[PDB]
Order: sequence, then structure tokens, then C-alpha cells
Amino acid sequence: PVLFPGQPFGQPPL
Amino acid sequence: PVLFPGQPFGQPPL
Amino acid sequence: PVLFPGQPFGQPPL
Amino acid sequence: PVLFPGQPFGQPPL
Amino acid sequence: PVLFPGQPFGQPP
Amino acid sequence: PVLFPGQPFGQPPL
Amino acid sequence: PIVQNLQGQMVHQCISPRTLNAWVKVVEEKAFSPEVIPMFSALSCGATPQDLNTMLNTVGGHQAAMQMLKETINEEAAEWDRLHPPRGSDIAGTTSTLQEQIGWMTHNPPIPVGEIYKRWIILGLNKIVRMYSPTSILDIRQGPKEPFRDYVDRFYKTLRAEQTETLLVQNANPDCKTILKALGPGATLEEMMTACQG
Amino acid sequence: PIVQNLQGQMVHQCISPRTLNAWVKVVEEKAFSPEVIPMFSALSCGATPQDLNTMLNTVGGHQAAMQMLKETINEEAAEWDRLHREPRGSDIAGTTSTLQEQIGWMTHNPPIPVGEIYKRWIILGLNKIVRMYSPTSILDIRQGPKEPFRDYVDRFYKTLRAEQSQEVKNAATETLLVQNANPDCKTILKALGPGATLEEMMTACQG
Amino acid sequence: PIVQNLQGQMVHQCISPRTLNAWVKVVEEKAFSPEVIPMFSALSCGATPQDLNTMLNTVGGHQAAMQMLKETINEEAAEWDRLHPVQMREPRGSDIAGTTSTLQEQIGWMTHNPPIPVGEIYKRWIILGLNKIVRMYSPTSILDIRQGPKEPFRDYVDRFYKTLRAEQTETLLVQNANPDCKTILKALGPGATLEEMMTACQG
Amino acid sequence: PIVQNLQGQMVHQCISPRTLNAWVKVVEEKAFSPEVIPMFSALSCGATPQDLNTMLNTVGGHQAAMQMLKETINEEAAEWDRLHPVPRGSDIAGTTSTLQEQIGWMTHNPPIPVGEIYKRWIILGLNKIVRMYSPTSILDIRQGPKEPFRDYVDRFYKTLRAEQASQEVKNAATETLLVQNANPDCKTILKALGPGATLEEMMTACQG
Amino acid sequence: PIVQNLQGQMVHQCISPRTLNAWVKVVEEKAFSPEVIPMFSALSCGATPQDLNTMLNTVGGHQAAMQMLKETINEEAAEWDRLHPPRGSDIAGTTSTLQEQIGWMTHNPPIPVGEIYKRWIILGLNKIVRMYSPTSILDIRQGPKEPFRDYVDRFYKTLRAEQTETLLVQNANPDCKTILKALGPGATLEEMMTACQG
Amino acid sequence: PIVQNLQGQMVHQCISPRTLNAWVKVVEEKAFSPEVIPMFSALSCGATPQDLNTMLNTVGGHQAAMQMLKETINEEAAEWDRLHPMREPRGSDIAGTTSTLQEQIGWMTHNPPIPVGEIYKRWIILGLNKIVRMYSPTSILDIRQGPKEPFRDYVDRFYKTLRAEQTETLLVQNANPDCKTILKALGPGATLEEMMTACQG
Repeated sequence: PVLFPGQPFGQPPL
Repeated sequence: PVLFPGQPFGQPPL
Repeated sequence: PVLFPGQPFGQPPL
Repeated sequence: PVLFPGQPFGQPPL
Repeated sequence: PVLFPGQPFGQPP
Repeated sequence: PVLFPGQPFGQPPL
Repeated sequence: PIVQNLQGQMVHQCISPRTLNAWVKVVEEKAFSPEVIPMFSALSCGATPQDLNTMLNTVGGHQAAMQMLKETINEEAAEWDRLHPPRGSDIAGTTSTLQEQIGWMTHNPPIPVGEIYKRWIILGLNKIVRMYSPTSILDIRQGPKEPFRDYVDRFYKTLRAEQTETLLVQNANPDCKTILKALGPGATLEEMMTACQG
Repeated sequence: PIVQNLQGQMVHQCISPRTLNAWVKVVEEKAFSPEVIPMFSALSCGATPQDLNTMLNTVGGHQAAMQMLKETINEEAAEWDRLHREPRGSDIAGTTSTLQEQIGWMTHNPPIPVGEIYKRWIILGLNKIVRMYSPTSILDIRQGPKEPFRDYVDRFYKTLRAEQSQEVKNAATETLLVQNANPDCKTILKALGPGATLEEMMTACQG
Repeated sequence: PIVQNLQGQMVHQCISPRTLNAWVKVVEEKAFSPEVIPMFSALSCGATPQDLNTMLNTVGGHQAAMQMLKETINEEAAEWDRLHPVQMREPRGSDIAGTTSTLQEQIGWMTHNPPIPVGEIYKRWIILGLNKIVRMYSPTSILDIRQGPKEPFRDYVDRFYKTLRAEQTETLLVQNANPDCKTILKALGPGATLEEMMTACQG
Repeated sequence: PIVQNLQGQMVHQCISPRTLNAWVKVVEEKAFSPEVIPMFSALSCGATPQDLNTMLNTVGGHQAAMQMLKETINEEAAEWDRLHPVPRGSDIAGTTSTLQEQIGWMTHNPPIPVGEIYKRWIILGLNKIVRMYSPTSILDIRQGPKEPFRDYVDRFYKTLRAEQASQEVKNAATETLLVQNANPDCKTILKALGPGATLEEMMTACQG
Repeated sequence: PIVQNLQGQMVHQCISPRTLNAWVKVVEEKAFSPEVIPMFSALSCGATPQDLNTMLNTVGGHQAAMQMLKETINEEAAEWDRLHPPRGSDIAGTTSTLQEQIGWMTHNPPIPVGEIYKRWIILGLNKIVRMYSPTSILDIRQGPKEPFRDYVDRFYKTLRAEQTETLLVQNANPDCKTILKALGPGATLEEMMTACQG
Repeated sequence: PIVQNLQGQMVHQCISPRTLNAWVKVVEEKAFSPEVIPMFSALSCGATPQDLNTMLNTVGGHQAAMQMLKETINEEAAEWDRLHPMREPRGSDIAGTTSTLQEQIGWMTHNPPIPVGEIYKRWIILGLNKIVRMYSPTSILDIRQGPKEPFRDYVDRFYKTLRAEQTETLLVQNANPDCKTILKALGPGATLEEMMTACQG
């Protein structure tokens, strides 16, 4: 998914 | 008159 | 009618 | 004088 | 001095 | 280091 | 709203925080006193139908009034649809987009859908002020030791919410009533209030 | 109101939330003290008749005053009609004129400043209300037994400001201020004589 | 956000302290009442996806709601990717959310001709997620709203349509009124306006 | 006031609600403390005579002071008329001049800054008022038994500012009167430090 | 900061009173809660190193936190010097002038020393948020009469400051836990919260 | 102050009501805490000597500090006149007592410029630092951790004091027995994060 639980909004993954 | 008792300011007549 | 009871102002129909 | 007592500041005479 | 004791800031001599 | 304790952020050295 | 700029062109701007807050706070503080309507009109200056809906939707509570307002908008929208076979729902902002709204407003000749919709909203707000007016003009009478100035304030304040020659003088207390009738008809309010001062 | 821009052209602007609120709050706090009028005038700088009507209409309460204000506007509108698109008295008051027409007259060359003419009527009405709402007459202002002269003079010119003729107010000031002072200060001020400045008078009655 | 200027050109501006504080305070005071959403939409006028994320991140607390909001975004982003598979590159769901796109690309799409309003698309998802949260956090059901013994009709109607707004009329409003008013409302008959109903149950 | 714009031209603007309120509130809160004058000067930056009159007319109360201020303007206007026999004194004060004439004079080349001249008269009158209304004399400022030196010095120079006597008197008051009126504990320490010590050194010495 | 204008050019502006005050107040009120960081990032939009230093210097108190922030800047500044033989001190704004900072930022190609220095600061602030986080995720457990909504709020609030599938349901109270496990795995938080409402 | 416009030119602007109020209020509220100085520098951005004088003159109260500030300005001005015996500005010209607004703008907008506003601000900030030094109530030696005071709160009071007065040995030595024992048991060269984490529980 785009946003994992706990990480901020607009957080770049990896 | 231009303004009657009760009606607001800038109120058109009739 | 344009606006129905409960729904916000400027709510599209259907 | 320019300003008589009681008259607002900048008020014209006559 | 530029400013003597008690004189406003920017006060000329 | 760049910053020392009890000094402002951006204090120039020497 | 749609306003001018440095180049001298009608362009869309976002409704500001100041304007949003000002409208929320006036409704919170004054509820629906007569003066809330002229403040709404001023704060919705150059407003698009979207902006008007935004201002109304930001109101928390008073949903009885907001529901009455919706029913007024419907009546006026239906009347527009009758007279114009931009529909009524487009002026209300339900079936129209911001781009279309700006299109009509900045057209030559323009069709000010913002002003037409505001006219409907103000017409609805006037009914709500009528409803929420606590006292009738007939019930406003000068107290025993009430000054004439305070009485006249209560008279015209009440008259404003409901909406003079005979009713004002006749509902004054004995001491003032004698002086006002002694002054005679066709006297100005200034002359009346100067008379019932001491 | 109508104001200039970057290009240097007289263009209409919407009345700001700051100005609207400022006017509402000054009337709420100060009611109709003399100083409310110059604030009204300043806050309505470059205003159209519509803006003036907006400002007056936003006032909640004080409807006795607002009614007196309507009656003054009627008299001035009637007077204008008697002495005089060409604007009528009702057009200046903003009842029978649109924003388009008001901007037309105000930005015309030569301009007919209907905003300023209508402000003149409103200010003239507000002055009458300040007169009315003034509690004390200048004749009733007298220095107390142990009242400082500074406080007495404050009351005198505050009252005089609300009472408002120039020929009278000068005659009032010259004779009435000294005459209504207490015995001790009165002797000193008469000893100091006519043509003495207020600074000299207040310094003389300090101790 | 992206706005016009003196020259009449769509340019990026930094989000203002007024807009930042306004959004923080409205959440602190109104939590998630129905009227919070139109305030968010207005305060996020012309916003980039970055700006939308900034606004959401500035909210302290309410992390149950923000998590529910994150899950709604994932569903709408997944639906976007399905309907839009694979000048500048065409935006994915994560690009609209502002996780895999830069500010320059966001400005690029929004000011393109024809434009792709990623800010408005992303806002649509957020507002859809906020509506669900307003649904959840609604304390009372419409069935439980009933006029009290000495409660005025005006105050009752306020509570009715306040609860109805958060949940989302003809029969339920009159039926849950108290005996004295109920008799008057039914006596007025069907198809009567709310104004007529409230005027009837005033005294 | 008259200010610059995007094009770089001197044009008239209306006085802002912020400025109007700021001036009303400062007078309400500070009356005629010395610091009111520089606030007036700043808030009236680029002001026309009309704008200066607007600001003064917005002051409710303090009418003794405003009357004293009127008389100062009269004295300065009469002097202007004496030195300039042909803008009259009344034109600078904004009574006999219109806004268009005031903008004319101020934006002329070479300019005649009637706003700045009138402000000079107003500030000269406000200074007289500040002197009048100063409550305490410098001779009456003396350190309390348990009053910190910092607080004592504050009261001394606050009072010295409002009295605003000649520079010779201010220099003389600071040199001898400050130390002489300090309490015994600190006084002993200050005289031990010797003459020509800076205020920083004096205040650091009497901290504990 | 450095921002655009009417002519469409990057130019230096003085940091506003609004921005200054906004940052001082959010620190005074929220201390170092997680949400303080994104507010800092936003208020420092387009900020120069000088502007970033100004914002940090205006913070009264919290000098423990600010010292930890300095030590982080030193570490990142030392690391920059290692990888780049603009120095670390120039990015931090100690050895560089405003003219040089604007020079690098408005260069083509640009070296955004403001954004690099902000990255160090935000990295340091995250460490402070870590430190000042009171509770661990393992200690968050649903109370006896605590609504599930309130429990979930505490869970993810703690999770946010620290930095799910098993720990959230396992630490819930008996009544809700039975319902949540009965719903099964892969259930959305909306479904979980709706299930434990009554 | 002197700032840019649409045309990209340095032009004089009046000091704003917001800036005038902000500076008065920050001095009323924060007196002379360390953080007042950076606020002053930010509020006086691009200021002329005139504008700085206005900001200082709007301060009611704190006249001990303002007098100290005058003496500092004198010392810096006298040093400028010694090192500096287009007409270049004297010390009084930088302080704005003997220079007009025209002349101040003249120096600041010249090519090459002589930034009399920034030089005068330097003297003022230098004087304000001495005042913050003075108005610091506690010495660094007297800051010691209480019996039940958390280590976080102790470190806050330590560096707050240190900031106003202006570390390795004095911070650990003045801590309470329980934390001191742990801090020395972590060893020298440890970061403040590691020290605070150690004395948390």
C-alpha cells in the first residue's frame, strides 16, 4: 500500500 | 423620505 | 428540490 | 490662532 | 560620547 | 565542531 | 471570491482564514441578530456559490436555521427554474463546478450567480431573524424608572427584527407620554428624546 | 472602498474583515463618545455609499441613535434634491443606486464623490447623537473642593467637545473655565490674567 | 498552495502561518464535527499534495482517525492505480498522495495544460476519509433524539438536524416531539414547512 | 499616509485599521509616558497633516493635554507665519489645506514635507505634556531597604527620562545622585569601585 | 526565506513576525510532541540557514533539547566534511554570510543549503521526540471502562513517537478482544472500531 | 527598513505596526531572556539606524538596560572613530544622532555599500548580550540537581543558565548521587542523549 501504519503522511518508502 | 423607520440603510423603496 | 434535509450545502444530487 | 479651544484637530475655520 | 546619560536614541548634539 | 555549548546557533568562530 | 488584481483583471482567489473565522465567530457570538445578515453580505463580497456554501457549511449548530435556509433556497431555485427554462441547482452550487461559476461571473455580459445565490441566502436569513425575534413590538413598553433612551433602543431593536408614529408615544410611561403629546405630531425623534431626558 | 493599485488606477475593493470588525468593536466599547466619529471617518476612507450602509447596518443595538441618523440623512437628502447620469439624494444614500453607478460617479472626470457627500451627512448625524448622548452640560462642570485642576480641565474640555459653535466655545473657554474653578485656584488664574496659556494655568494651580 | 499573482500566473507559495494555525485550532476545538470538513477544504484551497500532508501531519492526537484516514487513502490510491495503469510522467496513486512525488512534479501536474489536479484528487480522498470518521465519531443516533418535557422545540430541532448531519425526516421529527407540540404539528397537516412547524410550537 | 508602490511612485494610502487601533490602545494603556511619543512618530510614518489630525482626534479623554497640544501648534504656526511671509501655518496644521494640496506639497520637487513639519510641532507639544505629567522628581528616587539595585536604577532612569532636564543636569544627576541615593550595603561597594566605572560594573557589583 | 515575486524571480525576504511568533508559541504549547516537527518544516518553508538559526535561537528554555540538537548538527556537519573534501559550517550558517547562502540556493544548478541544514535539524528534532516520549508501545493496554476509540488513539500516538498487527488486539480488554478475534485477520481499523463501539 | 520591491530595487519602507507591537510585547513579556536578542535581530531585518532607534525608544521601562546599552554604543562608536579617523560615516553617523535618513539610505544603498544599519545593529546586539549576562539571576556554579528532580529538568536549568552567562565536568559533578553514579558509570565522551537516557528511570 501507499501508507504503512505509523509512518507519517507523505512518507517516502524504502 | 429616503429611509423609513425600521428598514435598514441602503434599502430600496417599494 | 436542490438541497435535501441532512446533506451539506452544494452537495451534488443522486 | 489656527486652533480655537474645543474645535477638533484639522477642522477648517469659517 | 555619542549618547550622554538619559538622552534619547538618535538625539542630536 | 561547528556549535559550542551555551552559544547561539550560527555563532562564528574565533 | 472573484476580485481584481494589479493587472486589472477579474481572477479567482481562495477564501481567506480571516474571512472564514470572522463568519464562524459572528454566528457563535450573535447567533441570528439582525446585524448578522449585513456582516454575512460584507464577508461574502465577490463570493462564488462555492464560497457561499463553504461559509454556510462551516457553521456548527443552528441546524434548525440551516434547514430553514435550505427550504428557502429550494423555493427560490424552483422559481428560477420556472422563469428560466444556468439552472437553479447551478446557482446553488450543487450541479455546477467552480470553473463554470467563474465562467458565468466573469462573462460579458456577466451572470452573477454569486449575487443571485446570496440574494436567496439573505432572503432565507431574514426569515430566520423573524423567527428568532423574542419580543413583539406591541409588548415593548417603557418601564416606571426606565430612561426614554433605553426604551427607544428596545423599541427600534425589536422593530428591526420584526420587519412607529402612534405606537412609540402611546407605549411610553405617564410622565413622558404627557410631554410627547404636548410637543405634538410631526416632531423628530431628537426632539422627542430631548423632551423626555430630565 | 475605492482605492489605487500597482498600476495607479482607482479600483473597487471589498471591505476588509479587519475594517468591519474594527467598526463593530469601537461602537461596542465606546458607544457614541466624541472620538467614535473620527474613527468612523478613518475606517470609511475611500468608502462607497454601499460600504457606509454596510458599516452602519453591522451595528447591533443603539437603534435609537441609528433612527436619529436616518432622519438626519432624510433631511440632507431632501436638501440635496432641492438644490439639485445625475445623482439624486436617494442615489447618494445608496437606496436607489447600484455599486456600478456609485463607482461611476466616484471615478468620473470630473468626479462626483457620492461616498464623501454621504459621509458628510452621516458624520453630521453622528454629531447630533454625540450631542444628545452627552450627559453633562458645560455650565454644570465645576471644580470640586479637593479635585486637582488637571482632572477638572479634563472634564471641562471633554464636556465641551461633546457639546460642540466656535464663537460660543471660545467665549465659554475664556470666561467659563476660570469662573467655574474653586476659590483657591480661581484667585491664582485671575492673578495670572487673560491671555495666559493652559500650560501656565495648570502649572499655577498644581500645588 | 498554487495561486495567481499580479502578472496572472499560477505560482507556488509557502503555506501561511495563518492557515497552519487555523487548521490546528479547528481540530483542537471541534475535533471531528461535521463542520470541520468544509473548513479543511477551504483552508486547503489550491493546496498541493505536500501541503495536504503538512496539514494532516500538524494534527497532534486523534491518531485513531488519522490511521482510518491512511487506510481510506490506500483504498482510493489502489483504485486509482487499477483505473490508470502503465509532457511528464503519468501520476500513480502514491504520486497523488505525495509519498513518491516531489514538489516540482506536483506543481508540474497542477499547472500543466491540460492540468492534472493531483491536489484536488488527493483532497477528494481525504474528505471521503474524513466523512467516514465523522460517521464513526457521531455520539448519538437519530432514533434516540426525542424532545424533553420542558425543552423548547427550537432546541429539539437543533439537536435533531445536528445528529442527522453527522449520521449521513418527514415522519421521525414529528413523532419524537413531546405530546403538546406533537398534537399541534399533526393538526397542521403534512407538507408544512419547518418554519410553520417551529412557529406553531413556540408558545 | 504617502508611501511607495510596485512601480516606485509616491501615492496616497488610507490610514490602516491596525495603525488607528495601535495609536488608540497605546494612549489608553500608557497615557503620556515618554515612550508614547516615539510610538506616535513611528505609527505616523509618512503621514499627511490630515492623518496626523485623524490620529489626534481619535484620542478619547486626555483633553487637558490635547488642549495644551493645540496651543503649542498655535505657537509654532504663528512662528512659521512670521518667518514665512509668502504654505501658511494653518495649511501645515491641516485646517485651511485640502488633502490634494497636502499631497501636492509633500510630493513636489523640491518637496515641502508639511506632514513632517506638523509632526515636529506635535512631538514638541507632546514632550511638554510628558514633562507636565511626570509624577516623581529625580531627588525623590532612593533605593529601598530590600529593593534590588537593578529595580532601583530602572526607577531612576525612568524618572530621569520623564523629567527631561538639560544634558548638564542629567549628567550631574547620574554622576552624583544615583550613588548617593543607593542603600548603605550597595553604596559602600559602589564608592569602593571608584569613579568612572560603567553602569554594567556598578550593577554587577551590587547584584548579590 | 527565499521566495518568488510578481516578476517570477527568487528573492530574499525578511522572516515575518507571524512566522517567528507561530514557532515560539507552538514550542511553548506543544513542547516536543511529534506534530511540532512538521509545523517547524512548514514554518521554515524556503528558509535560509540564517532563518533556521533565527527560529532555533528564538526558543526560550528547552536548552537540554537544544544542546542535543547542536550535537546532532555537529555530527551531520562533520559527516558532510568527510563526504565533501560549501563546508559543514557554511551549511549550518556559522562561517557563511547571507549573500553566500542566497548564492548557493539561487545558483544554477542550486545547492539548497537551507534544505540540507533543515534535514539535519529535523533529524535532531526526531531524536528529541524519541527521548521525550514517555510511554512504550508495550505498556499501552485498554482499560476496564475505556472506549476502544480512546485506546486506539493512545496506541498510535505512542507508536508515532516511538518510531501493530498482533499487539493492538492482544492488549485490548476481554470483551473487545473476543469480538476483534471473531472478526478475523485482515480487518480494517474502521471495521474493528465499529465492532467494539457498543 | 530598506527592502526589495516588484521592480527589484532597494527602497525605504516605514516600520510596520506589527513589528512595532511585536518588539514592545516581547520586551514586556520576556524582559531580557537570551531569546529576546534573536527576536530583535529578526524584527529589525534591513533596518536603518533610525528604525533601530525607534525600536529602542518605544521600550517603556528597563531604563537601566537602555542606559547600559547607550554606554556600549558609545564604546563601539569611539572605537570606530579611532579606526576610521564618498564621505565615510562617523560613529555618531552610524548611531543615527548626526545622520539624516537620506544619508543613512545613501550609505546602505551605495555600491559598494556601507551597511550602517547592520554595523549599528552589531553594537546594539553586543550591548544586549551584556544586559542578558547581567539580568541572568543564577550563576552556573549554583545549578545543582535536587533530591527528586528529574535529570531532564536539571539539564534544562543548567544550559539555560549557561546560555545567559555566555560543561564537561560541572554538569556531572552537580548532579544528585543516584544519577551522578550512573553518569560516571557511562564514562567520558558520552553524548547528552546517552546521559539523559541513562538517568531516565
